[PDB]
Amino acid sequence: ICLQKTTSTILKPRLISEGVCITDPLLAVDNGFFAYSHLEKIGSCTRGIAKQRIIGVGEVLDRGDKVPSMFMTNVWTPPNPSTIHHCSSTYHEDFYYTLCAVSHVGDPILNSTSWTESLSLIRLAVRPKSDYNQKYIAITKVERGKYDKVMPYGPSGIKQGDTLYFPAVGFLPRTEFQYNDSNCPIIHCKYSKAENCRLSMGVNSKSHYILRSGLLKYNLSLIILQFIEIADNRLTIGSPSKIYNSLGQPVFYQASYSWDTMIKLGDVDTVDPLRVQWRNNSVISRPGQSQCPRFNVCPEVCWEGTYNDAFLIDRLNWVSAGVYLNSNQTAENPVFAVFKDNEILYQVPLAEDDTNAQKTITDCFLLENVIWCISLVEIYDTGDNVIRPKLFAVKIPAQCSE
Amino acid sequence: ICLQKTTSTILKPRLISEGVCITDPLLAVDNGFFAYSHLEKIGSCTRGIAKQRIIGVGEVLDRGDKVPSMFMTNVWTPPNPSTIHHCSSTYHEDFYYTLCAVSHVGDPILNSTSWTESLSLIRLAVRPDYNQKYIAITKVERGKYDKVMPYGPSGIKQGDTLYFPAVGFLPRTEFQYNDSNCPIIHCKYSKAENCRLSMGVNSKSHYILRSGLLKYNLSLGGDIILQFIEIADNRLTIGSPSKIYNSLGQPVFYQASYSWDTMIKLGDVDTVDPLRVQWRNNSVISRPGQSQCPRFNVCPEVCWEGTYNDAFLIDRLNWVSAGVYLNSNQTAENPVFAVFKDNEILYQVPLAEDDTNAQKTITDCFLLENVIWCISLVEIYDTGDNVIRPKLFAVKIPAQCSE
Ligand SMILES: *[C@@H]1O[C@H](CO)[C@@H](O[C@@H]2O[C@H](CO)[C@@H](O)[C@H](O)[C@H]2NC(C)=O)[C@H](O)[C@H]1NC(C)=O
Ligand SMILES: *[C@@H]1O[C@H](CO)[C@@H](O)[C@H](O)[C@H]1NC(C)=O
Ligand SMILES: *[C@@H]1O[C@H](CO)[C@@H](O)[C@H](O)[C@H]1NC(C)=O
Ligand SMILES: *[C@@H]1O[C@H](CO)[C@@H](O)[C@H](O)[C@H]1NC(C)=O
Ligand SMILES: *[C@@H]1O[C@H](CO)[C@@H](O)[C@H](O)[C@H]1NC(C)=O
Repeated sequence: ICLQKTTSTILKPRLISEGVCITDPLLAVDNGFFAYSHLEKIGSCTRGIAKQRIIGVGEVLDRGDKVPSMFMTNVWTPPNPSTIHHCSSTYHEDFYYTLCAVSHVGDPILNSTSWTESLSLIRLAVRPKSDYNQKYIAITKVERGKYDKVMPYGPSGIKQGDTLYFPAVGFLPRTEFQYNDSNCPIIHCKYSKAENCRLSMGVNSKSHYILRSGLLKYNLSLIILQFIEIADNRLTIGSPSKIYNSLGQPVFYQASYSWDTMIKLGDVDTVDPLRVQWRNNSVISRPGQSQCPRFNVCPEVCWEGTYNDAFLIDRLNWVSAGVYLNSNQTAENPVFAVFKDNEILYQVPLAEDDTNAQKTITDCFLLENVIWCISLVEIYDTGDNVIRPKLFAVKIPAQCSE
Repeated sequence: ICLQKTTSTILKPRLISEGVCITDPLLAVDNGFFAYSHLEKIGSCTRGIAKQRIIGVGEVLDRGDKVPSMFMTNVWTPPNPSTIHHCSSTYHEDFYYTLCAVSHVGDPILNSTSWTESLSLIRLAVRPDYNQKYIAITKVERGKYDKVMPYGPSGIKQGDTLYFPAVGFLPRTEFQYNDSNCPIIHCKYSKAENCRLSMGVNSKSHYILRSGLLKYNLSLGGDIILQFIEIADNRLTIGSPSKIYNSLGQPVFYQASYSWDTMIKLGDVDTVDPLRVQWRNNSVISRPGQSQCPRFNVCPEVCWEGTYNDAFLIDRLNWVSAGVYLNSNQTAENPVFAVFKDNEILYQVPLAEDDTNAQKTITDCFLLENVIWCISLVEIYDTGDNVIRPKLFAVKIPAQCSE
């Protein structure tokens, strides 16, 4: 692995795959296998009617070209696509377990007061055999502490033994939320007031719940899910997030849907309860809107941002890789970057300038002992009004050659 | 490759993956890629209405287990599955092209008087209009023949010229046959004219069937054309589902034995225009049959009956070939993978239990990591259930004749 800053486009991404939009996408990659999901909506990606959800699993293989390829092996379609939301998948023992939420009022985040917190599970098999292939589970027993209702809320989690750990969130009513507004860091911020951080824990300032991210534990040995909650350090609103394991040490990514826009990732120290030692990263941020744009550090009352995760290639030098959007206040300019917290080593755009691309999921691995990365980017066609997930594969160079 | 007869099951097959039946299956395998097709019928496989027809291509790959696997990459469903019939596929330059017949009166073979000849082509890209192109073929040159049609699972390429297995429907009023050539030398009960009446479906069928090729040339890309090629008189047998394929750089032909000549019909093609095959005088491998033409029959009788059970030439110098055959004189059952010679079965392995019923078998072989592997589509039945499902067995051909 190259560890040297250069402006050379040594990276070469290779794309590897009527009136509708393909949205709410999922990507997990583990030990040769992968899981993906999306929602086919007819019309507006934010408000369109649902056409069909799919969840699939498959294998990650190379051909003679020693380039990874997606090969779907197992696919499930729910008989109603209007009801499945916020799927998260973790891989254990030749099976991929996709934990979804069920709703009759739409997205549990936006009509959150009204949602009876129904969960479920879909286990699909990475290699099908002619219920091994496909099992559904209506989860009924959930342990969530003070939280009024919990929910998975991220693309992928991890296994530890027979215990899965999905990225999840808890909706704690803000009457019971414990926060000293003295801790809200407005020391250098002329504009910031004290209570923003607390009002920044929900969708509205007058949202009824706050959101706190964490994990959902599922111990296969024993079936019951246990909500775990994220540590106070660097506390921001419950957001789509992802736990994954690199080099045998687990790492957490939280998307930055509120004022703290610099990227939130770092090694998890403990998993019960969830403590992450966040990186002091000063180069990778997120595109916001008018109120909380890229690189903002001052506590304001906003909910806005896009999930653009990254993945840790080298621990000792902490080199990491992800697709980020190089736009302040807009979803334009997708870019694949390999970076260090105070420095960006090298990059390559993945589109043209006005290209709009809202979300990016990124998992990396060894293909024949070469470090490759698969990135899902929610790119739009130039005419637009359609979001189509596009999968780029990118080899991480070992030399810093020409 | 082993070349020593043994009763040892050194062969080890590995299966490699609402109210319906999966019938009329297709398999082609070429240079790492594969084509498959089937018809999903609701109910009786013979008389059932059809739900879906899938024409797919994909890649044949191994994982860490060094075993081949199917990986679908491109799939097409026609908007009406009641109208598509007898597809055959050939692979050229990153495109797999499948040639189908179109009918509004059902299977052209069984209602040939009422069938207008309509032909269509589907090209699928094996690594995705590049992905999927349809063509309604309008220009066909068929010589004396009243109507032609593809009739087999796969054919071969030569340059930009594809060669699909096909059949021609020549009305028997224009068929020229000296019944003196009908070989009844040793055959007590066998009359002279059977061979002639044996060239159709009925004795009183209005057409006969003659197998051959359809030639499509890419080089002359303008417009659409298709030229029927008939087959050499030697070992003439009714036009039947057949397959041309290339092994070791020489093309080989397999014709199914749907009439009295029940011993297997295969061998190297000498020429391609017009179609001459030097058939093997093969004495160990025959085809299950109904009462009139039981397996191992060699006497000319008036029958039309048999199952397509092809073989593949693993080794030309010793003519070692591999195929699945049905071990049943008068029933379709007892599917058994065999590797065999002209006058000797070398070694075998059953692929199911004794009553297991398996109507059809397609067999293509290749090198996976420089080892001789074979894929066999076997159209088997799920135990008690009537419905048929195609099952794909992968079988490694041993080089040593070990334990
Ligand atoms: C397929 O079509 C081409 C037509 O271009 C045939 O070969 C060419 O024929 C044209 C004249 O029709 C010549 O200009 C070229 O020199 C020919 N190229 C050759 C012979 O290589 C081609 O032979 C046809 N294939 C078959 C099997 O008939
Ligand atoms: C899962 O349950 C078994 C059953 O007693 C237990 O031994 C194991 O520790 C559990 N896994 C955990 C708690 O992570
Ligand atoms: C985005 O915001 C930061 C901080 O306010 C600023 O440095 C940067 O220049 C802004 N974007 C552009 C395009 O100038
Ligand atoms: C043959 O075609 C005729 C006339 O179109 C039709 O009535 C009959 O059902 C067909 N026979 C079949 C499909 O066996
Ligand atoms: C099938 O027929 C041949 C010769 O007509 C005979 O040798 C063979 O034994 C028959 N099969 C059975 C099961 O008897």
